[PDB]
Amino acid sequence: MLDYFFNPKGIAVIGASNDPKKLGYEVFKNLKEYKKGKVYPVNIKEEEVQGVKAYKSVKDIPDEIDLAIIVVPKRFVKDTLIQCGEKGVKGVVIITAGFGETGEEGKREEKELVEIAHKYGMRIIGPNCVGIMNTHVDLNATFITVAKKGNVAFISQSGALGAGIVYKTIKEDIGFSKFISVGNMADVDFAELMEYLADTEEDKAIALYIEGVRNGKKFMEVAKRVTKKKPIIALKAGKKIYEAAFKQSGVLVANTIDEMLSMARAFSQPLPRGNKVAIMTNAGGPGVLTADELDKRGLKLATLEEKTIEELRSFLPPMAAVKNPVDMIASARGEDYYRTAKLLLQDPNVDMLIAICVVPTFAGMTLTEHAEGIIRAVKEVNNEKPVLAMFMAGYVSEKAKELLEKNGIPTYERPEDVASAAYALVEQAKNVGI
Amino acid sequence: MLDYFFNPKGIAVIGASNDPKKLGYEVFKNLKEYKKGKVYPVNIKEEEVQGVKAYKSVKDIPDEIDLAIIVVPKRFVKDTLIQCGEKGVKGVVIITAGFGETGEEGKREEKELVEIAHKYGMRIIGPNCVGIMNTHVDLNATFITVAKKGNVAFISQSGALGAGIVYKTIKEDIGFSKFISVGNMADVDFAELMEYLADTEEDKAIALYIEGVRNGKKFMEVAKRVTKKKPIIALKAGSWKIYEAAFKQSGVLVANTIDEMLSMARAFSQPLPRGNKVAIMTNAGGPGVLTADELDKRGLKLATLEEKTIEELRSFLPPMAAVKNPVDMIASARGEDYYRTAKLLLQDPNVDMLIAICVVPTFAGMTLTEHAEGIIRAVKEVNNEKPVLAMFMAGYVSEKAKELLEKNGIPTYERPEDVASAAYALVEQAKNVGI
Repeated sequence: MLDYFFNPKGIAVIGASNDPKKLGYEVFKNLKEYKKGKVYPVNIKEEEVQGVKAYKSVKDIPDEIDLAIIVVPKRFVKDTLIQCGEKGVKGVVIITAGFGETGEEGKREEKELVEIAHKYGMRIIGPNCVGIMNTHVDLNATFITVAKKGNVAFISQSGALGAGIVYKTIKEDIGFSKFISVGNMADVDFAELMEYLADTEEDKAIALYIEGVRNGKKFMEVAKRVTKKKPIIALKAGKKIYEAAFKQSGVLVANTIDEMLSMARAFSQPLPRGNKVAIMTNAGGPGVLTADELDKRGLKLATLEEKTIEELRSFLPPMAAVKNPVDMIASARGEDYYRTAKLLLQDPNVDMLIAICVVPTFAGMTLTEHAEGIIRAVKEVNNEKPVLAMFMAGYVSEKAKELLEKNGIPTYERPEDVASAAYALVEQAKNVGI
Repeated sequence: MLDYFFNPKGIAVIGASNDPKKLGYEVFKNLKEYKKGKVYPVNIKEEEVQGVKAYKSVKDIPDEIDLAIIVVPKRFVKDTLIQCGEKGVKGVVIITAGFGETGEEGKREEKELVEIAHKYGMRIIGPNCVGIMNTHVDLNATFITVAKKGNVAFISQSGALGAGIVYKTIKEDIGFSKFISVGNMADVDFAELMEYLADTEEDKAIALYIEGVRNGKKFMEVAKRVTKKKPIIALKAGSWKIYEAAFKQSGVLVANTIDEMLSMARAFSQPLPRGNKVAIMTNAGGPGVLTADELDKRGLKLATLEEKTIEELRSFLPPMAAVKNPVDMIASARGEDYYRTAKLLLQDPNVDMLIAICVVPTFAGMTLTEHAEGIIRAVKEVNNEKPVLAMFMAGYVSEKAKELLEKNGIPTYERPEDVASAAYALVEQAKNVGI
């Protein structure tokens, strides 16, 4: 329905300037990288933006524009919008503020903007927003730094928090498939966006930061139906009607930014059947905290097969715990992670595997050895069981994490985080049936 | 007492090795950075270790030894301990495992080790420990990288968690004054450590990762006293119910996650608040509401500002700016705006604590550190002793601002829940000392 926003043919950036102080600049700079479609800048008093000829108006571009990014002064917004409708623009992202967020006067002008859009069948994003992203095709209709590639579709009403989180995720080596700053959310709301995402491929899940929805009703209707295809994690600021309601619709509820992100990242793995989890770790402490976290999430530990318990016993250190949680001694090597993962992934009583590793820097072991063990094991068994990882830590575990993430395994650095993902995985699963 | 552990004049590393695959190798390697005292490598078949003259036995060392690290194979730990005894060593860190964690037989050997120590007047940390650190004097008697410098003393009953947290803090740019892996904790325990740490000056707070104490009675009474001088934050893994209540009565603050433990502990770089009324200043609404929520469920309350202060805020801030309980300067907030607002909030008689929240802007030609500078400049001016906490976002974009704030004693967080935990720890400790 809105594929012209994320997969636009020809896009127009109304207000592109070569001034380092005006948003018009950056926004165009970032679209200087979208090759999947043609982009044209628009500036009233400049026939060259930043290495490319500029058009006086949106109605002069010799080619066709289905996407318009309005990023000029507020007073020119109304007219600008009218120009787009006339050129046959399909979707418009208004970056400019000074409307509904300022009061009734602003809201009225705002309402007038929508009414104009509707006449041309156009749809508006914003206004007073940061824009939209689509990492899949290098599409970054925003004035901030692009987020890394990813399979999570993030939507939030808070532009400031929206950038802070992109900044967060980047450094945390985790991205988004598409980014959406709705701003005042005058037209295209959560609902319509939710339905569009559902049938998309690159959007494995939907993370939302909500301050207040418009159609408290229509929203759930759309959520209850979308959860059947792909999960929705929502973070609600301000302070149960939303909560319980969210629950019944099948949307996962997050209480912190990290919960929203953790839970949403986990859908890079296949869905689980039961909540019987198997913990493998080279460190007791980390295992204890995790199990404890999983136990706060309502999950449980799988009871291994005697044959399983006896196998681990033969190659692991005598003091190693090979029962409920499998504690490999700190001496566990790549081979040890590989076998243990393989053996636990094969145990019919195990639904989910959580691989915990404090990356050792002694005894000749490499920084990626343990991750590699896991990855190889996942490849060999080659079934469809969710594998989640938690490598500590800091710079020491980054290479391990980067390797794991690259091989589709969501790896976390906090006990509470991997647990949240696990929780989110079991919950979603039973929203689909199994 | 217990000082020769963190400020030794002569260290003997028994088991120092040239083989990179052995723990003794990393321990001596790490101690090469320790110059506030001499470090001697003791190895049975080595003339030199890592370029340093080595001794066959700790007895042959001409100089005085007050600290030894035993990192040899299990079957030699006994005799090595006795040698340290004859040599006159004060404290011993036994890195080696194979004792009371392996069973009843290991326990008995363990007890004998302690018995030997008491005979020679020695104290033993461990065995089965990762070691100890004193970052203040570049002392890293461990087989892992040294944590960054800091004023939080961290005691962990889990060595693996200890290492993982050290790596965590390093990247997050937070450090520890001292680090103590107690491993089996046969001799020196939490209580004795808390007694010693109660009087140092570098340790502003004590963070604890507890699996369980031996003398719960001694622990609580020691904690009760120490918690009057400086705070103790415990993360208890797992009995568990009664433990939390016991911590509470002794003035011990409880953390339920690693991040909370760390966030709460390193907040004592600031003064204790005279009340629980906090002022929130921010350049982003979202981060502010989340932070307000987090503080609320934590029991903290938002202060009510004076009209005079509200009026001046309204004079230089944008039109759609919030100047009530939470002060929301707009996204256009510049360093100057942060400076003025912080000064004004810190001067309001109803503000007991100030939380500065800043999403770092990369537009309007502002710098990556001006807002922080503005915070810093204000605190330095009013010069009262109201605690100031910062929450900056984020990722790479906020790194320089954080480094600069931390460099001025302002704890800086990246999470609404983290700054709230810190805010909570400051008020609770004020309670304890009675304020």
